[PDB]
Amino acid sequence: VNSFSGYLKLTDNVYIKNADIVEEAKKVKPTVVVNAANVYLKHGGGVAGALNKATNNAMQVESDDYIATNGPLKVGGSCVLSGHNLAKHCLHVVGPNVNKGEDIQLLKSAYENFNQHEVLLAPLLSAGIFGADPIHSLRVCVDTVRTNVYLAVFDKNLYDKLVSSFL
Ligand SMILES: Cc1ccc([C@H](CC(=O)O)NC(=O)c2ncnc3[nH]ccc23)cc1
Repeated sequence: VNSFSGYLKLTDNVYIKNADIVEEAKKVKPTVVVNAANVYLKHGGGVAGALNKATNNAMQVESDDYIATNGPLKVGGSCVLSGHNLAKHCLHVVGPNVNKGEDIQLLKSAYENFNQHEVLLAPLLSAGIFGADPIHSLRVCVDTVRTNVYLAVFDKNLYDKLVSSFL
């Protein structure tokens, strides 16, 4: 039993809700919140911009130190950093950005990072400003993640379409 509330159950392990991931994180304080990161951990917009704003830019300060030490992530890769006031940990995961021409096949690799964590709050990777089809992203999520994932879809209209079209 966990603290996530109001999710529709899509599969044995995947749940979905129309919710702002920032507000959901502040309420649940999950062990792991997933960020829709880029390789530079520059959290300027999209999900990352919103999460970072909610940390009063502390996420960005920590991220800049991480990059200065380790260099950029790989597309499809991840790193674990602090969750600040939102969660115990933030798993920064880099899905491919279609508006940068990156191979959508790397989306499965990106979701594989979720399997290292027993429970996660997460957005659909490569969705929104990353330009991928969110319906496809949901399919890859369900077919790749085996741990318990609670997906927050900010757009109510997109949420209804994701549910109604789910196979
Ligand atoms: C790569 C990538 C980018 C964004 C997203 C989802 C799309 C969605 O689920 O609608 N965006 C958000 O979560 C979002 N975007 C902007 N400001 C926000 N403030 C609180 C939440 C929030 C998914 C995947």
